Amino acid sequence: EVQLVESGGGLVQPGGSLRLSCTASGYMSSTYYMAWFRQPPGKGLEGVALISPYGGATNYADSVKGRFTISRDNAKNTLYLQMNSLKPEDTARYYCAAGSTLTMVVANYRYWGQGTLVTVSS
Amino acid sequence: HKSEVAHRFKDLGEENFKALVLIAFAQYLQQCPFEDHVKLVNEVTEFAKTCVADESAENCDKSLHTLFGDKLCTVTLREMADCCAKQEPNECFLQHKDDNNLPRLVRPEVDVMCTAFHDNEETFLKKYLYEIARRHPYFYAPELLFFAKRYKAAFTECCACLPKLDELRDEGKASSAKQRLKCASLQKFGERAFKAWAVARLSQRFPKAEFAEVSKLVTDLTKVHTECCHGDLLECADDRADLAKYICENQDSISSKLKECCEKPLLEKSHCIAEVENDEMPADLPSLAADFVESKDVCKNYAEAKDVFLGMFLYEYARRHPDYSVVLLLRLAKTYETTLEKCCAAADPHECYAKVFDEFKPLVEEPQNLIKQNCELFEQLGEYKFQNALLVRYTKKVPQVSTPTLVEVSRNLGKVGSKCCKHPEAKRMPCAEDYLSVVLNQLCVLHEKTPVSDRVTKCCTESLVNRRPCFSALEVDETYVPKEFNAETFTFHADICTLSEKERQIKKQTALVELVKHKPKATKEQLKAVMDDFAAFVEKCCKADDKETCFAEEGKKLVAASQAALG
Repeated sequence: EVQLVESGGGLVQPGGSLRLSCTASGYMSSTYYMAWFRQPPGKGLEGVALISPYGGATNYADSVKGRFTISRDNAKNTLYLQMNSLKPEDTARYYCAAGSTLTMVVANYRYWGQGTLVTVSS
Repeated sequence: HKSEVAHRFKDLGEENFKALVLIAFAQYLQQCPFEDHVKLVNEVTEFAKTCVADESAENCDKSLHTLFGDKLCTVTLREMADCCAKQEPNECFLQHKDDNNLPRLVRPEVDVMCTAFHDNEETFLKKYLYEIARRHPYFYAPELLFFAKRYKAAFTECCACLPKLDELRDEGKASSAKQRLKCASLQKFGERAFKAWAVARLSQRFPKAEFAEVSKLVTDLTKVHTECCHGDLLECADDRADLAKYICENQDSISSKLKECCEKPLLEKSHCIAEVENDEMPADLPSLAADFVESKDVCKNYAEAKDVFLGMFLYEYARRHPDYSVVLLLRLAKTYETTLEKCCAAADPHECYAKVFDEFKPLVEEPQNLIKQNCELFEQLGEYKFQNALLVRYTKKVPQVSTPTLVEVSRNLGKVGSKCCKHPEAKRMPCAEDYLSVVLNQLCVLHEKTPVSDRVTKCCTESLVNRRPCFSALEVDETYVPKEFNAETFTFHADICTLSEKERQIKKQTALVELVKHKPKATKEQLKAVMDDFAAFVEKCCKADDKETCFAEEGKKLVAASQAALG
């Protein structure tokens, strides 16, 4: 099956950093358009960052532009999310998604992760 | 599964197996009575049952090519025999099958066909399978099993009315020619080129699906066609039936178009999926350039897998461009691969790759402007007159070719015009590709049977992608010695006014050809002058009171004058 696995998440000082990783398993894992989605407490999913199969195209939510970067190894089969200048705002469960498009819609991604939690507070 | 026969008998079911087995026998032993094939199939069937009952029971273990190979060798070949000594442990059986030698089926009168279909039905349908297969030995078995259902259907409703039986024959001729091109194409160009073809095809049909879902399909689709070309032929029906099965279950990650198709019975569903309409192409795709041209990672990305990267580049172009022909997409991919190879061992490789779309442009506009020029011309002239403008084109290009052949191409081609210029600009290049490929397929098979120009041959066995362009490349033949004047071939009679439109045209076109051969110099304005003077000659003499004296008399006045316009 096409498994996704996330990690890197925890507690972190406002102003600090975290680098999430998603490892991808299954046929043609490298090929898919891949995304980060976050779910802030008591809300729905929302797109943080998106990345094309070879990383030549990236979208970001405005919330995080200038602070976050999205990268993929491909050989590794691992997707990254480098988080900087964290704010308590950003305290959400984070999730990995794989699909066919560079779109920010929950319905259009076929495969999802279990989700790693990121808390930001001092 | 020890017993293959029983693995197939179980999955396919008895009716399908018998039909499939009959097709295989019919395809191999073409000139061979219905009553023979029937006998062999009954001996196999009965033997398959004994393997369903007991895998242990003997010769169940033996391979189908052996088992089927065994029964073909049962049955003297005065009428290819040497392979039969031993079932090959086929490549002798195939390439030992002619594409072109049997009397064209003459339909029995409709009341007689109806009585028989009611009276036996099973024999009447079996005979169909039998006749189309011997006549057409490269037809996909699965589609055939369905054409027969669409036979049995016509007769049950019709028995006013069977123009539809004539249409079924026309579709069969096509779905025949295409399978032979596909089988040949895999054998000459390998499984790789075919996998690429299939990518392009399916990613146009399903731009929504993921590149991993396409890729999976392409592997299964290539398996089926590799078997149906090998000809074991029960596996394909089995394996194609497993594709439809699969696709039905995974519509949602493939196409929103498959709903209506995946409710239909097992035989019909498979045909529908292959004819099913392309899905709405997705929103929020990046530009093609950003992964493939803009990235400074191409070479490294291409290197980790060359084939997946190329396959992805093709899939992306295809979802983006349903309008583009599958052959254009393949040429563009070839160009990209070529570029990457020269560019990757280069200083500043990104600078060499960067200007790569500058190369795709000429390849995309060649066919498009070509399509337009010809759709414009079709739209002013209409079917017949357009046919005529093509007869002058192609006989100027390859005069050495035989007139009845020239008048068969140009009429088919003008019929393509009327089947593709009907469609909006979007769907022309796919539709054109579709129809033209049969016509260049049959044309190049004939040229080898009876070759007349070297240039045609080169085009007839360059890369499949190269050939429509290669024929388009052909210029006017400027070494051709004008054929001799001949009076009887420029002499007309009373009969043409009575004849049917069809007959008339071919007669008038056959003349046109022979005119160009005799005067290949004359400009299209000089030759408009003659076909105008001819038009006037025919309508006058058709109203005249003594037709024949008018034809005879005016004929000499016309010809006298027209040669006077050699100069």
